[PDB]
Amino acid sequence: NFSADIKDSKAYFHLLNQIASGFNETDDLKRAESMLQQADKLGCRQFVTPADVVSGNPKLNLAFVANLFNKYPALTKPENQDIDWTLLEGETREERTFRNWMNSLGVNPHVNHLYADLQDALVILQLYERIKVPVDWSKVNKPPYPKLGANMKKLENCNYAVELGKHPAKFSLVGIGGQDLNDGNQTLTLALVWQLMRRYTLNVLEDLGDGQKANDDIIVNWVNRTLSEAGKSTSIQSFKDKTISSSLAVVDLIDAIQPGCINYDLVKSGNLTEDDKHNNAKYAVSMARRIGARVYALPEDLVEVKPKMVMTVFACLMGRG
Amino acid sequence: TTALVCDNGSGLVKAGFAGDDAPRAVFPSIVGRPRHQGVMVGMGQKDSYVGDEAQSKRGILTLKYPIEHGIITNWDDMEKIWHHTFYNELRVAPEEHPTLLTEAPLNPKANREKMTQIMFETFNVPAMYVAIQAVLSLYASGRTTGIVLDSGDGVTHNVPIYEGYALPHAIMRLDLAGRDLTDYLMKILTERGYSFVTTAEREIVRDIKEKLCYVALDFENEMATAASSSSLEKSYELPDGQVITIGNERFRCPETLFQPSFIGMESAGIHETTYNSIMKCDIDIRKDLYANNVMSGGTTMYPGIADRMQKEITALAPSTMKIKIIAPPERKYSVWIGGSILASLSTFQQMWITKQEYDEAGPSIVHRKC
Amino acid sequence: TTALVCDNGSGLVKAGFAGDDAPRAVFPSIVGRPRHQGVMVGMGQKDSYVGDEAQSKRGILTLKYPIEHGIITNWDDMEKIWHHTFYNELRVAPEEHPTLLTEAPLNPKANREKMTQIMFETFNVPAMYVAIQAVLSLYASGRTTGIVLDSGDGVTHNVPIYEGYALPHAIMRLDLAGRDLTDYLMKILTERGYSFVTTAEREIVRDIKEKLCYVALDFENEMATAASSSSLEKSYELPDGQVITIGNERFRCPETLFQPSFIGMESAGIHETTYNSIMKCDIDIRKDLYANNVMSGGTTMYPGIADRMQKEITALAPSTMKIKIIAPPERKYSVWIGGSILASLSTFQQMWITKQEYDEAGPSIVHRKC
Amino acid sequence: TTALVCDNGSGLVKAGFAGDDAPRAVFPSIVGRPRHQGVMVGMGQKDSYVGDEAQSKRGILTLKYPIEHGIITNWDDMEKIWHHTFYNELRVAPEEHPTLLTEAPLNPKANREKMTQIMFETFNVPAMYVAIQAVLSLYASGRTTGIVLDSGDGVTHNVPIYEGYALPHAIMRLDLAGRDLTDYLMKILTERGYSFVTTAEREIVRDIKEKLCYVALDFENEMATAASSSSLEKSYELPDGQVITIGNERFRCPETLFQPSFIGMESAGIHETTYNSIMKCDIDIRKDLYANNVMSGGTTMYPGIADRMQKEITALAPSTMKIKIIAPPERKYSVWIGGSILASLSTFQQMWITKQEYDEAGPSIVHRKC
Ligand SMILES: Nc1ncnc2c1ncn2[C@@H]1O[C@H](COP(=O)(O)OP(=O)(O)O)[C@@H](O)[C@H]1O
Ligand SMILES: Nc1ncnc2c1ncn2[C@@H]1O[C@H](COP(=O)(O)OP(=O)(O)O)[C@@H](O)[C@H]1O
Ligand SMILES: Nc1ncnc2c1ncn2[C@@H]1O[C@H](COP(=O)(O)OP(=O)(O)O)[C@@H](O)[C@H]1O
Ligand SMILES: [Mg+2]
Ligand SMILES: [Mg+2]
Ligand SMILES: [Mg+2]
Repeated sequence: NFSADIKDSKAYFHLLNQIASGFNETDDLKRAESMLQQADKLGCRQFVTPADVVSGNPKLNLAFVANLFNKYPALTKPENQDIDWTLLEGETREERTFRNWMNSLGVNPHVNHLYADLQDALVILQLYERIKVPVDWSKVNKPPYPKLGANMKKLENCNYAVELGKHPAKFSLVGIGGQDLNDGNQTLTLALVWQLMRRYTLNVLEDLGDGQKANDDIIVNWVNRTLSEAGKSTSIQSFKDKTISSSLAVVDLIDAIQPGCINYDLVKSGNLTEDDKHNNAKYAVSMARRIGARVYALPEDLVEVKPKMVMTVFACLMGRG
Repeated sequence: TTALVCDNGSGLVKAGFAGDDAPRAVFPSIVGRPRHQGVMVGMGQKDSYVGDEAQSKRGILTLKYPIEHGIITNWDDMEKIWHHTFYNELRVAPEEHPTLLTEAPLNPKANREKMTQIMFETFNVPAMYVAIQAVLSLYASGRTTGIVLDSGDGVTHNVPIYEGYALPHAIMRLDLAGRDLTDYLMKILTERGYSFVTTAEREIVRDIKEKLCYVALDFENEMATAASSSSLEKSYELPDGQVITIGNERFRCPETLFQPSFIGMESAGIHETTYNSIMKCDIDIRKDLYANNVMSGGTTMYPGIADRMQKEITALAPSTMKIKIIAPPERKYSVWIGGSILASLSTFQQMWITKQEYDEAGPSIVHRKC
Repeated sequence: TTALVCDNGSGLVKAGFAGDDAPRAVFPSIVGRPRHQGVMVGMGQKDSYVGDEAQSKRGILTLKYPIEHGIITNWDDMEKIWHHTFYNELRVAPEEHPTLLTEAPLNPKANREKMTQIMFETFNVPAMYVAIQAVLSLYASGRTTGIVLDSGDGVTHNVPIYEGYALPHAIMRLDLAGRDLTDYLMKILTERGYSFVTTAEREIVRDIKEKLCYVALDFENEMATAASSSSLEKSYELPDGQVITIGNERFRCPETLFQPSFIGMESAGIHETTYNSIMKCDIDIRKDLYANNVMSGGTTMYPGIADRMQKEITALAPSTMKIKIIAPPERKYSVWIGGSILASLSTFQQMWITKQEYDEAGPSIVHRKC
Repeated sequence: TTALVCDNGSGLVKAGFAGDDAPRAVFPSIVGRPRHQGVMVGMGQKDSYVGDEAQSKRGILTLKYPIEHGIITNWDDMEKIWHHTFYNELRVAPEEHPTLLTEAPLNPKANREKMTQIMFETFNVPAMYVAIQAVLSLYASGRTTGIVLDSGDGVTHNVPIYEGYALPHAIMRLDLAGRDLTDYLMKILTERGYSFVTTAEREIVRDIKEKLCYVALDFENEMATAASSSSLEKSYELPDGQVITIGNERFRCPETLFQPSFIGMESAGIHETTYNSIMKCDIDIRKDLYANNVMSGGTTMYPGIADRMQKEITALAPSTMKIKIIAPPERKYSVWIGGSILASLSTFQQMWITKQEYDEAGPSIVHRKC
């Protein structure tokens, strides 16, 4: 019952330790601090306050279980689908990269492939959310759709979406037709989306910058200054640095922020091999994602050296700054 | 970063990035507007169709080419085309790349100036450059001396170069190219009762021309051959399932290239124009010109064209000269190819027109820098 | 609140709310008046009968259709019908509901204007609209391209649409429909000696037509089969208990759709009308139309109609085209279903004609809005 | 002896003798066949009707025009019409007269060849000739310089001539003529509830057109005038005694000559067609073409047409050239009059295709001698 192990939030700490203990803090406020630390190691914080434990807030107690379980459903990580780099075949790499971006951003329907994915407004509308554009949900409807209430009502939503975006305009999207989502023209398809992702990244730069787009120099400078707190590795030198083995140092920087549950027995010295690099590519991504990083890059950057993507990690790092 | 090569022909749009061996996007240079009554709600929202979508749905649209005889006649639609190519076909931000553009010779200068203004003010590109198309063709060939015969959809022009230098006084241009041949084919298709009148039918007949026409080596012999036997007849299936048959027009159309009076034109044939251009040059370089005759453009893709030109110019030569025709398979893109080459050069990077320069000298700067 | 979809068909009235999958009410478009002495006090006070009441009591009534060939010929009776519709069949207050109305193309304009005035003044509807019936048929199919063949009780018309656009010059209309088939069946039934001359007898013949007739795939060998054997004959029972028998009339009646000369009409068959409508279209969309042939209306409910059309249109097509006919089970309500669909759309809500606009433009407003 | 002049138009047949100032025989170019069951012995033996007797008995006949758009589509009926012309209307033996025929430009070659073969092998004429109708029209005007606009029942075409020389590359043809206007009028007659379906009713509508239609000098204000007042309304009496009234379609039908979009065609109007034909000619002769715009054919007989043409061309002209249109009252027979003039000239007598030349060269001789 609630008064047994829930009024004190006793079970939640064991749950948090299961998905990462905690109950040993012996005091409600110390336990809540432990909960915040566990959240720092898990990323599930959306609404947590000390009243959940100190005052035993039943609304908070009943609400936070969703954050605990939905984010960690038996650790069924969708990236372990991407570990099959071509889990589907025939799609171009660029499309795969955009798909990954949407996957990282938590769009509620799951990704399958770019041609089937985004055949509806709901997708692009979720995108519109991430760009903070307001949405008239009253004009937004349902997905299953019967013979009555068919693709035509879908079309209502679809062209609605094209009025959207062109509301603040500037995205040069005039050529896009409101009926073409059903049509699915390939270049039209890619056109309407790539700029979106670019815009988002621009937003990221502005967000982590000092009121403007962040510059390359301050990136590595802050990284190294943080690295100075953990300088077992020398530094990061350039975005064009071929010695991608330095990825281990990215993880060490992570360790600097939080040493929790990392595998440095998995970690190997600078004389790495390509298999180690493949291992690293996914492992680092996983760690970052679980910490809370909205990782936009594909793991291949650890073997392909793409300067344009690496900033993804440093973003969340600066956020922790 | 990387420069952009856009070859804005009269008939086809050719574009891509520097350093590549082929253009990434090739599509017709047309704009289509609906020509009938929209009746289903939501469907009629689209006023314009630009690239290959215009061709597919041509059945309900009126087709306009923004370029005729290589002069941009509709400037708003040209903007539509450039927007389309930048954002849709290549999907890049023009503010981040220098761009290379092409032009035919003997053109009105304001055409050049306006395209400059557009690039710098609508797209505000970092830098740009405009080049003559035949020059790029030569660049595509790896040679430094020769006369280039260029024939795309709207203009035919000849340019000679010796050791990297052109000779402008001998430059000759003929407003006679593929589109006119198409119109003439329309004209003569009625003789068998085949009628095509609309802009959409024009594409059908252009396809017809591109698939069934050829260059005879002897016009009178082939005319007699057709007059005697049907061995030259060939058949074509129209989009609705109708099949038509031609065997005489398959060559009467390209002959206009050597007989412009067919369409009432007074100008001389391509062989003769080439020859006269050669005769306007120094007697000392003509021999080298005779050995390097370079052709480019889709209208230069007819079967037998190289041999016919070989024979004709041999007939015009002092007979002690050697006549050599150069006709690579990639003729269709030699312009864009030479452009990619040129733009990829480290030395060219100082030849770009920068926005700063434009901001002071206005659009006129192009006449100085190009 | 919610909208109303009333398809005043030539012989049948189809109606209901927007959002439902079937017209809530369906009844004959008739008015009856007594023709005999009312011998009982109090029972004869009712001067007119409208819906199924008219049909059930037809034994003592003279029946009339206010609409013929899709033109409203009796407006007062039509008003009776609309009153019955809304108040007795729907039991709704029209002042609270916008209303969607239907019409065949190529109709006299005054028909449309008068129904407009009626709705806004007699009924004072908040808003309304008049749409072409075949368009609704296409809405019902979920397509945006195809040709619709619609055949009700008064008119048979052809409408081609490509991508939500129609071609008015290619629209075909034929004043030959089910009522005509019924009258011709009445005529031919005299050769066996059966006679039907009164208005109620016509209803009986209509039941027979809807019960025993069919379209022959090839009429000639069918006539031969009926001439030799008797397997085609079938029997029907009259209300008094008499039985009649027919074998040959079962298919000679629907054949007039393909041979209008049976009733002396010079016009060509429905297949031929379809094909010619196709040929009036731009060559570039004919293939898709050939693939999208939509049937609609109670008359097209004959068994074998689609196969016969398939055969015939194949016989006319260039044989490379893939002929396809679409014949859903709910053909009898395709128009009304499409209307419900359309009324259900938020984007359509601004397309209504409000009474306010009418108060400015009079009934002529319909020609601009619809 | 003397030459026969036969102008075979799409709608009307003009025939006579050279040197006469008017055709001796003018009758419709039709063939009629019965479409009903004959019931009186000895009356149904006649299988076909050709001349004005077909027109008078059209109520029981189906009417076919052998020529459509200046193309002979049925040759057996064409032979019937030629037999009627020679033996019934003119009552002469063709074996004793050289014969001059007419044809439209941009026609298929088989048409001219087959008429040559028919004349030599069926009617066994001694000599023949095929002339261009517009050229004959210039002869009738007593001129050697000007651009001719010929408009009959099937074809509209333009031919510029300067000092006796044609400019074939500037000849333009439009398949829009009086028959199409008749069909359009039929379409728009239904707005008021008038219906015409039968080929005989088509002739009825053609009569209505020839009587009540005129050309508006400004279409947009004539529409407003008709919208606000009934002053333009006019009445017509049907053969059965019914009376119809039209007041808006009178100018809507002929406006199609300037707005072919009304019938769904992409092409431009007659005024722009003529202007383009002129702009295709040499800049030196354009003033003379502007001052000599010759009209011909029955379709050019509408009231107000010459004024509208002068106004539209003036709008298209550089405002310095004066614009003059020549429209003689004998416009309906200008082609035939010019034919009689040409056949009467002594310098023309060496230009007949003699039957000996035909016997040694086949039907293709007409291409070389005409
Ligand atoms: N195989 C072919 N045979 C004959 N003509 C062709 C062929 N391919 C293309 N053409 C014609 O050549 C033109 C090709 O356009 P292009 O050479 O790109 O001209 P532009 O440089 O003006 O765009 C088209 O007008 C087309 O009609
Ligand atoms: N099963 C059937 N077989 C043949 N004819 C039918 C059938 N059902 C209905 N009809 C005919 O269809 C007509 C009614 O069709 P409908 O589309 O409702 O016409 P309207 O729109 O004019 O009311 C009637 O004349 C009837 O004869
Ligand atoms: N006064 C008139 N007003 C309008 N149209 C006319 C007039 N007279 C004749 N027509 C039309 O002109 C056509 C016949 O013209 P004509 O030049 O004789 O044709 P064709 O060249 O085929 O003989 C018919 O379609 C007829 O309707
Ligand atoms: Mg080009
Ligand atoms: Mg119906
Ligand atoms: Mg004529």
